[PDB]
Amino acid sequence: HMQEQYRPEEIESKVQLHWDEKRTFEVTEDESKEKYYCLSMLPYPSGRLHMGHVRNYTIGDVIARYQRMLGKNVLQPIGWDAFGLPAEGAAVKNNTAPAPWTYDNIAYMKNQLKMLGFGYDWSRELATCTPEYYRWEQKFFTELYKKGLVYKKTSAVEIPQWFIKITAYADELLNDLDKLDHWPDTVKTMQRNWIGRSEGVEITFNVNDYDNTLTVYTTRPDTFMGCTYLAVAAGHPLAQKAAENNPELAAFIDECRNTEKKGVDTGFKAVHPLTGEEIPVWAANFVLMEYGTGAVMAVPGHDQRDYEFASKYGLNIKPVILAADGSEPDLSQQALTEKGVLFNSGEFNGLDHEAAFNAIADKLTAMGVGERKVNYRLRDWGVSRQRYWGAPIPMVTLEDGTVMPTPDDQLPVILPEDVVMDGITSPIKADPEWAKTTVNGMPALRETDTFDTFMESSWYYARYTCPQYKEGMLDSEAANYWLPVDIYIGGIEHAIMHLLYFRFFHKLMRDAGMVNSDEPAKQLLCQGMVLADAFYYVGENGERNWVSPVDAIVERDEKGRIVKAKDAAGHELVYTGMSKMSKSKNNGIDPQVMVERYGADTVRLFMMFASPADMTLEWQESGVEGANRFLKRVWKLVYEHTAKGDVAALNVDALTENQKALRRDVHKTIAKVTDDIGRRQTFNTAIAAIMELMNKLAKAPTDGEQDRALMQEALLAVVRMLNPFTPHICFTLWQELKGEGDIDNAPWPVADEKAMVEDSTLVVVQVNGKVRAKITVPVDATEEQVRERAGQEHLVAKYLDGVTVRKVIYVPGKLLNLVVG
RNA sequence: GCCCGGAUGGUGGAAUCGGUAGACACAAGGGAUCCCUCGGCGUUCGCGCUGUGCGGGUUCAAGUCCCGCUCCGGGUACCA
Ligand SMILES: [Mg+2]
Ligand SMILES: [Mg+2]
Repeated sequence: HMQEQYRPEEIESKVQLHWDEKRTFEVTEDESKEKYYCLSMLPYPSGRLHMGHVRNYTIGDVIARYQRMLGKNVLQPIGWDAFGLPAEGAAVKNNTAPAPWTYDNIAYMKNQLKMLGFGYDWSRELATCTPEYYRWEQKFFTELYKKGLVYKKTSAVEIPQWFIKITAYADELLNDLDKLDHWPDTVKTMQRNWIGRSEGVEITFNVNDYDNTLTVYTTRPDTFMGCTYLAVAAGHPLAQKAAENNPELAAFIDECRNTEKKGVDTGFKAVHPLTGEEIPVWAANFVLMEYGTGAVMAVPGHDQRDYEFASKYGLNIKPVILAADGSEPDLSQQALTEKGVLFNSGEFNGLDHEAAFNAIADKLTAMGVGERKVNYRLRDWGVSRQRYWGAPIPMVTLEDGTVMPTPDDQLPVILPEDVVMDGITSPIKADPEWAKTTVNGMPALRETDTFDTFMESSWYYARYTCPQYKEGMLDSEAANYWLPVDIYIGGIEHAIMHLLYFRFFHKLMRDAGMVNSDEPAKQLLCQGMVLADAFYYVGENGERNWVSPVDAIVERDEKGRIVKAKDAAGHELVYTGMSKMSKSKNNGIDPQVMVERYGADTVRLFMMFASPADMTLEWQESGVEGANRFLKRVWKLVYEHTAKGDVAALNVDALTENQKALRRDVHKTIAKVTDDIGRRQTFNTAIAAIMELMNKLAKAPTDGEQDRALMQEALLAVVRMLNPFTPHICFTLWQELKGEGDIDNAPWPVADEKAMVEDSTLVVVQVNGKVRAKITVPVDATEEQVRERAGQEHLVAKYLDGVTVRKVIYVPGKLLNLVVG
């Protein structure tokens, strides 16, 4: 019989074994079913799950289990972003090498994920550090090279690097943000600003005693009459020409290479092409040599950086834009930034921003000293690292100096895993023999740098669709069946790195014919951070010592606010509130400890209950114990119910009004929970609705056969509704209730419309807008019947005593407001 | 600087379409693991006044819609 006591330790590993043995969450490309691809950002194998992993993957798993119960064919994959820096650190610190360390972390973390009962298709599990994964990005990289999308260049970080031409897709990456209605605006705005398409004008100046011109780039050509000096990047040819005869500038250039406004007068004078005036050219620290032309016309009255530099160096500050209210601006403190009507600008006075922009661009073009120009903040993607633990770059240099891709017959370029790290140099660099190779029987040197680990995370989501496919990077039929990802769950912190790279890589894959869609993921859900209480004491040395909130001993006033805290050693603690988890504040909570203390189901439930998915969640032991206690109550109710044996069939027509009202609450809950999980994604309020119903069901009668049949229906519905959140307990309870088959394949409950119909309705009676009663009336009562009933309420009548009803507002079956005077 | 979120009890937060504010849970307390009570003030226990950051507006009716303000949280920029 059913155990009386709920014991996660006797239930969770058994259900988990069942899921592995039956391969419950393994899926194929079944065209007779509607697909749903639920994806969570894959973990780095650091060694132990953190609470953010737990939140992220619980959200994914709730969604994946729900969509299955709706009858979809659901892919939920997991894997390991396994290359990267931290393994080198650890290898050196320990007796070891990056690979064994990494494989150990995977085993450990994998067992943690299974202990949490995330329903992954384990047969699609990938580790990005294996040659079976990385060979394909090696081959893809050679293809990109052949398409003209990859090149070598020396650059600052200064060293040679391999670049992929992400700028060749800048406009698509920008325009397609408008297809991403189910991405958060914050993420979209971050990518927009990162790409930074800029519409401006290049303007060329003649410079005295300089046998060249100087070209600047501006987005505010409308301010050109306020240009009081030019500034050039430290690395600009003009600055380097002047430094020939200028120690000060020479010194300044050198400092900038290494490295608050700073500059050196170049001594050169440029001629403003419209005013004829001579203006000074400075070399300045705020001017990036790599963007636009490496030079700007400075307009200190209207650019804040130009303002600060001009004040510091005594340069003229000229106003040429009116304030919003039409008034000449106050530039005594700072730049007037806003676009406005021109003054102090000759023939352009009175023009607004757009008119002035175009009039001045037009003029300078006609004069042949300017032209419209679009620039982009986006730079090409440097994918080269001088680091051991990553996929080797499949390029080779022939003795004659020809750089070319590694022949297809030498892919993959295997990174050797059995190495000894000396801590300062890559083993594949330190050994001069590794780079030696042959290409067409001519000696060749193979590349020794490895890929940026963003390389692996940029396409893993697609490889999951066909992870054992050996004929290519993607099996396109499989990929096009699963893709695009339906929901991608992970942090907002990846907004302009990975979240941009994976869109870009998707498009590269489409354009290699490998997929037939434009965007990799339809919905992006960024889960909020998990916070914990933070405490510290000040030692006798004046140093703050942070004390884990587990170890804090708190005391509270009679309304429960923390008023004093100590640690065991008796130090006085300062409470800093809820903060981001961190080693430095020492407030990290170990998910493994809570799983072992309360069971996975308690942890999962708490995490989904405590806060909306996209808001920060405040971890509280209090809350977790609450969720645990709720599970015991569910267990208890089902224990009591099943003790009493089978149930007769529910007779829906013969139910009492109290029975009808409970049954209506069951089905209204089904509908609210369905809407909340599936449309609104408010998982907290879904769980709240289940708790609310469970409270009612614990108070319902359970003697009569009808009461028991009603309870059976309710419990079969509650357990299914709980299942995506707490599936171990729900799997087991489902059997105890004698539900049909495994709960993982049971259909999501659907609300019975007949069960939800009401025989009465509550009407809120107001008098001049103030609630004076709430009356229950027949569901189809007429407005005059409702009125009559409201006047019979003494609570209302006593506000109708000796006053006149001027009018009435009535919302059928909801509200009657009697307006009186 | 600009991009957001947000501001409702002692706490975390609900309120979807303007119409019973505070669901659900924690902390309380205090009763016999279950039952109840729980925004404030008063209460004849039926309710009355008051109440969603501040100030106005719209409306029979505002947490919800518009107009200011004050305060908070988190991103993010020498890209001209
Ligand atoms: Mg010249
Ligand atoms: Mg408050």
